[PDB]
Amino acid sequence: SMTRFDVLTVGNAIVDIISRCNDQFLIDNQITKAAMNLIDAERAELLYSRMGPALEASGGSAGNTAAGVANLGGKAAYFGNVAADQLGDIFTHDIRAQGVHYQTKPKGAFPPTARSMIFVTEDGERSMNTYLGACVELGPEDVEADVVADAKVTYFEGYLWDPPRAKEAILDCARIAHQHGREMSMTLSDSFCVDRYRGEFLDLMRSGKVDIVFANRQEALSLYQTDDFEEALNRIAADCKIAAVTMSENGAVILKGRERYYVNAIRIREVVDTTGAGDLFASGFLYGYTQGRSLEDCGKLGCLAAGIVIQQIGPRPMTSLSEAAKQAGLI
Amino acid sequence: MTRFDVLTVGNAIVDIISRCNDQFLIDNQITKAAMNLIDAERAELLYSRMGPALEASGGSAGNTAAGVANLGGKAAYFGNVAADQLGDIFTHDIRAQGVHYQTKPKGAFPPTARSMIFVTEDGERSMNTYLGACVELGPEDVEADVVADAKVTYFEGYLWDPPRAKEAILDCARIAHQHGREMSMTLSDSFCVDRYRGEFLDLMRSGKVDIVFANRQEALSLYQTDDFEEALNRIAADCKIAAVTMSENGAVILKGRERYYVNAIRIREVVDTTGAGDLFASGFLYGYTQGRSLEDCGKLGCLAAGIVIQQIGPRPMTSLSEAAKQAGLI
Ligand SMILES: Nc1ncnc2c1ncn2[C@@H]1O[C@H](CO)[C@@H](O)[C@H]1O
Ligand SMILES: Nc1ncnc2c1ncn2[C@@H]1O[C@H](CO)[C@@H](O)[C@H]1O
Ligand SMILES: COc1ccc(C2(C(=O)O)CC2)cc1
Ligand SMILES: COc1ccc(C2(C(=O)O)CC2)cc1
Ligand SMILES: NC1=Nc2cccc3cccc(c23)N1
Ligand SMILES: NC1=Nc2cccc3cccc(c23)N1
Ligand SMILES: NC1=Nc2cccc3cccc(c23)N1
Ligand SMILES: NC1=Nc2cccc3cccc(c23)N1
Ligand SMILES: NC1=Nc2cccc3cccc(c23)N1
Ligand SMILES: NC1=Nc2cccc3cccc(c23)N1
Ligand SMILES: NC1=Nc2cccc3cccc(c23)N1
Ligand SMILES: NC1=Nc2cccc3cccc(c23)N1
Ligand SMILES: [K+]
Ligand SMILES: [K+]
Repeated sequence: SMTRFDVLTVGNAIVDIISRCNDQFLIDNQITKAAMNLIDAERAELLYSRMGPALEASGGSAGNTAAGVANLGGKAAYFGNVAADQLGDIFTHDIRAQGVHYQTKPKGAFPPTARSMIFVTEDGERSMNTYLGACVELGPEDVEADVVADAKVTYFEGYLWDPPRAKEAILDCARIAHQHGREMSMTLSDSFCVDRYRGEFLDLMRSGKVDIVFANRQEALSLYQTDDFEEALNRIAADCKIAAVTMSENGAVILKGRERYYVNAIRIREVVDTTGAGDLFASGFLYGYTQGRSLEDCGKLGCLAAGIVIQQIGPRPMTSLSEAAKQAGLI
Repeated sequence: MTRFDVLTVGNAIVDIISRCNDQFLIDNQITKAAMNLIDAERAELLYSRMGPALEASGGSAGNTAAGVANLGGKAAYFGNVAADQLGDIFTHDIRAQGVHYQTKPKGAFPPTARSMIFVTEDGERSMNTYLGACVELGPEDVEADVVADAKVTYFEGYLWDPPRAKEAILDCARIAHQHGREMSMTLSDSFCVDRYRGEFLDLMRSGKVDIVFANRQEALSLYQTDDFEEALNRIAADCKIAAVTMSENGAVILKGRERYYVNAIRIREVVDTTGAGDLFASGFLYGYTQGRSLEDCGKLGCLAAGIVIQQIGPRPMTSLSEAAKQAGLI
């Protein structure tokens, strides 16, 4: 039995800078709504100068997913690179404080720690503007091989295909994980990210480097360049062992071969801020999966965690997911 | 015309905010509901024990200036950060609110001040503050033209902890009064009053301070009494105008023998009391510099304070001017 970790996640280590804005702000600043918009240093300074008073919170898609696993009671670890600066110190504090193993060492102060300026519109949608900074230094040297060897599932972001060398680390992870009889998982991350790396993502799935794939509706449609969601579901099921496809207020569908399991979204009092929804869906799913739960129950746990996170500001739940799971009889 | 309605002066701080259970405060010997000063070693120790947190620009007077600007008043701020990432955040957030903020960092060490604020289930907040770069604030940071051009200059009693900030405040009072402006202070915290009781009374009695803000505990501490009626009578004799807050019991505004009682607004839930007194001062000073009655100044103060305690973080994320309009106050 005993493994050190249930879930290792790997991603871009980012601190979020969060502000509300009106619809017009996105138009005026040519920010693509609901997407991850990469920005350079000059653009980061420009947009920040236009941004209202903000709140900061540790983010990073995989970072949030690890934190959610820990919160639910699972044993989690994280690889991601910050700088030796104050923002890096915040990031390091927050993930470790959640009880996630995080030991990736900063390489210097420059490039500085990544930030994402996240603008939340009145509908609760979030539009992200990300300066990768120190994330560009993540590489094979940051793979703690003993950790990957000792984790039931290693999960990574499609977003890692933007920085130059992160993919090399991910291939090393797949090798180690599979040599030790573990599973690999990825999230498609963002529809434009899928547009950038479609062929490579399909290759990861078809070659068996990735066993479990997370997607939302838009990402699945983007993967196959279709407007037919039924086609997207059929094709994703043929390309990976297990696929979990989220559909916002329409819940989720879990696919395995010919098996399909539909899960309802939970009741939401209000959509405060959708930042982190997919990340926490993956937390709940991977927690259930590494606890030996049915695929339906993994879906239920994902929907519970995702529904909780969209009802607060900030991407990591500030309430106990394990308590919520117990109350919900998912346990 | 005047360039500024309200200049505020205080310790420039970034808040690090987390929820905790009651036992956490006991285990760590944190005085509940108070501002606990800490050194660098203690800051590192407490942070190592603190859960996942959120960061938000803070500082009592910083928050008050931001609230004035949010309501539609014109505000300025003096307070010192370091030339570091946290200082950049502080500078961004206050300027982004439309507050004039031009105090220059002096170096990277000491680093920008932080306050670890632990919020218990009752919504109470217990603050643990490393002053850092705030110790550098001095007379060199007084923009004399700004003080000369501000209807009211308001400062924190908290400024009596760093070594040289009081010298800046004395220069401010001289400049403000030479130009026919008014000076105001908040007593800040009951333990801060215990430290500087005599000096605070002197500021009031010598006329350096015209308008004083206090909560119930601070007023009791100022006169070392358990009798709130005594405290109200004495504070009214010591300053021209006193605004005394009483949490869910609202506020009372005193001027000479005049008293004006104002009700607290109705709230959905006490989420986090951080900033309540700072935002009461925002609403009061906004109304005051708009020529409003003292009762209406109190009403604006209670509105702003009630709004801020229903959110996480010390500066309202919603429009105070819109709320005031809806409440029929503007
Ligand atoms: N390029 C990126 N790579 C990984 N995570 C990101 C990226 N841009 C934004 N995020 C994170 O996505 C999270 C929401 O899913 C936010 O907490 C934010 O930090
Ligand atoms: N010593 C201090 N001086 C001034 N403001 C402080 C101090 N300690 C905490 N604060 C601020 O008090 C605010 C709440 O009134 C918080 O936003 C916090 O930054
Ligand atoms: C508000 O977000 C950002 C602001 C600034 C940055 C830079 C930095 O040097 O810190 C310019 C690259 C990066 C991100
Ligand atoms: C969490 O709050 C703090 C953590 C650390 C600090 C020090 C710093 O050098 O930044 C040690 C003084 C100061 C505040
Ligand atoms: N935002 C910002 N980033 C900087 C990075 C490096 C050097 C600088 C010099 C002046 C102002 C800056 C920077 N402003
Ligand atoms: N990187 C960089 N950013 C700047 C932003 C604003 C002003 C500057 C002045 C000099 C050098 C700079 C900056 N260098
Ligand atoms: N802020 C910060 N400064 C550092 C300087 C030198 C080494 C470090 C190592 C880890 C984290 C750091 C530093 N964080
Ligand atoms: N070595 C080193 N470690 C740090 C850890 C956390 C914060 C820091 C701030 C300044 C310098 C540091 C650190 N130098
Ligand atoms: N503030 C601070 N200064 C240090 C100097 C030298 C060594 C340290 C080791 C841990 C934490 C430190 C220090 N924290
Ligand atoms: N937290 C922390 N702060 C530091 C400030 C300055 C120097 C340091 C050196 C080592 C470790 C540190 C620090 N750890
Ligand atoms: N982060 C940061 N670095 C600085 C380096 C040198 C001068 C500064 C002046 C203002 C703000 C700064 C800096 N903020
Ligand atoms: N001079 C200077 N100004 C800055 C302003 C804001 C952010 C910075 C980051 C690094 C270096 C800086 C700055 N150097
Ligand atoms: K959220
Ligand atoms: K608050």
